[PDB]
Amino acid sequence: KAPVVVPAGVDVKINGQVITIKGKNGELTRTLNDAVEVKHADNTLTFGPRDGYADGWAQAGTARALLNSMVIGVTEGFTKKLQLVGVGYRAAVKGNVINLSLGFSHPVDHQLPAGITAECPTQTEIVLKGADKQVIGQVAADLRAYRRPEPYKGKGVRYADEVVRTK
Amino acid sequence: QPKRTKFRKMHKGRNRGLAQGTDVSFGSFGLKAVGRGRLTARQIEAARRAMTRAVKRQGKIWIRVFPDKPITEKPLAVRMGKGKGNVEYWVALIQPGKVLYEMDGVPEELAREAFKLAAAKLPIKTTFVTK
Amino acid sequence: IQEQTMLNVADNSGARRVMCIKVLGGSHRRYAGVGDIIKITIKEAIPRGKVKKGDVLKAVVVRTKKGVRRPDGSVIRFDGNACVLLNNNSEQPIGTRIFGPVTRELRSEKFMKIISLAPEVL
RNA sequence: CUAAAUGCGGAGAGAUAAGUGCUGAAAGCAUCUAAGCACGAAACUUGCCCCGAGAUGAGUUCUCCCGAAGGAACGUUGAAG
RNA sequence: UAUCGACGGCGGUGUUUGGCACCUCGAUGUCGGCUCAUCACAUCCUGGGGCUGAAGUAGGUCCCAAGGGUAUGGCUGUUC
RNA sequence: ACGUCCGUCGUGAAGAGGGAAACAACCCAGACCGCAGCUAAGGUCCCAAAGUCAUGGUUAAGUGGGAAACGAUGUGGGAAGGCCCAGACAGCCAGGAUGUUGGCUUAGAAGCAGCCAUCAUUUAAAGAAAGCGUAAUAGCUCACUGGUCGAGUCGGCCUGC
Repeated sequence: KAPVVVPAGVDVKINGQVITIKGKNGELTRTLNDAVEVKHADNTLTFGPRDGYADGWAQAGTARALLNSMVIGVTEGFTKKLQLVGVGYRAAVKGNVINLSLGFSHPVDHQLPAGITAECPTQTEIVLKGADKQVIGQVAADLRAYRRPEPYKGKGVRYADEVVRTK
Repeated sequence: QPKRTKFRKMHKGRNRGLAQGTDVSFGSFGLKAVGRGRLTARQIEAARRAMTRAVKRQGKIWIRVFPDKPITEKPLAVRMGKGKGNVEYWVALIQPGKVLYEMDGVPEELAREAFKLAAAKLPIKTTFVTK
Repeated sequence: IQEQTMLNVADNSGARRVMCIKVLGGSHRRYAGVGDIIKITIKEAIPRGKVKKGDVLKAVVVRTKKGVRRPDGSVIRFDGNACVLLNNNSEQPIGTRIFGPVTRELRSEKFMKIISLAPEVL
């Protein structure tokens, strides 16, 4: 059993195998069904199976993590700061598709997963904030993915790449 | 393979020889090998030269078992000529519980790393013994 | 046009006839069309001045017997065959003047210097 | 009829490998995994074209014999053989 | 230890060769080619990758891949 | 070379029946007729006739059967050395120095190609230095010590799959 205290600005309710967390940023519903009973105490969320088998603890580590992740994502949320760079031809990054990359004719794009905001001001910094984590971390990773020289041209010579400043 | 020697024809020479270490005092250490096996003179040199080239710290390294069992081969057709002595030179007979290399040394083992290097040259799983 | 064929010269390098050897960038059962550069070895020419009769050089086919169809639907056919010798200088005739007409697709898109010396264009 | 003749012959979508990453344990650190998850090959399935009920799930449809609501045979010719 | 890589040791394949005669010599006439029909993969370029004596460039070696394409002559009956 | 010639075993011989999927030799067990009962081979959940039978355990691989020289903190079990709650052994934080770029050698090597030494200094610790790294330096770790962390940790031998 690994008791997990909940912040003063966090309210979680559990009904069966469904656990919903409420707060300011928003709400997140997740399901945890295994050989364990997850109950919520007036001041702490408890998680403790009956057996102590390896597979029983492995699921206990991820569970506590997922829960802790749902808490921060409602109090602070998820947001990644990215910046574009280019020595020569300025890469015009739009909310739709980036253009003039390294001087290439056709633009490079990537479908925006889930529903997160990626407002990019006319400057060098951009922001990709959202509710889900596996989403805000993917869209930010893919944004750099395409910025990666496809041809057999090593780095160093091609600085043009929009890397993420902070995680 | 019925144990052999010579009293026949002279073959190649010994790829071994350098006993190494000083023999002014006789000890009772060693490196036993679990399992019987035939080791050729060449492989014996590689293993011996392996540890000796590592135990530069000191000496007292010795070997008790030596190759004394020849083995002939026969390349080509067949019908005239028992067997000649080629690459297959003398071979030593190791017993399931026989000590090969023993180094006169008090608990300061700096050759265990050497015996390990040699233990990877002879075809047989050997074990380190203190007694 | 295939290998071991005899075609006439169009330039004035001192050569009269030419014996087609093979084509550059073409592996087929004997072939050498107009516009395709092919290494050859002239037969009749001036054995002096500069070893001509016997040497192997490169040339570009200009006219052939085979009839080629145009976008309109009409086919054009010539008498024999002709070619123009070229030197090492990336696509450059060795002679001074060229005799005989030329095609259109052999101008703009491809050669721009050979047309400047072309006294006729069909 | 043919030919050295002419007209026509996708893109895209989905799932993976190598590999690139996310979240996250076993080792409260770390980690692409071990459960889960986002992407990722001219190859895979399909799409498309051709053959095809002796495809044993060996089909279907309507109408034709249920005392008559047709059909086989026949005659003159083939965009048929 | 970044191509090359001796001595020695340990293996895989069986395309090569020598070849222990239970199978066929009451006989599946011989090599190679040719022509014709049917059923597969330990590959050179291109494509995707590993190592690098891979700084870059240009190369070396190795893995993967058939998708397409392997269409020709002179001497010799000759097969390589 | 699809042997000559010995040895052991086993079959073809003179062998049922029967299982092993099929089978010359592996296991068990030996033929009159018709018939009754009970056992052996083997099988016993269903087709299939016979218990989805008893006690205990393992594997989880569906392994259920080719598989090797070689590698492995996948996991379980056992023995043995050292360090352990008068703050260490490992984490985290910061040091890790001075003569000296030790001498020699080397185009260059100044802890870290190689050749020999390996002392001294300030001092809680700091080897003229165990590794990565440079053309050579530089840079980054370790050894050693302090603070914090507060607990199982570390080297090693053997056995099962």
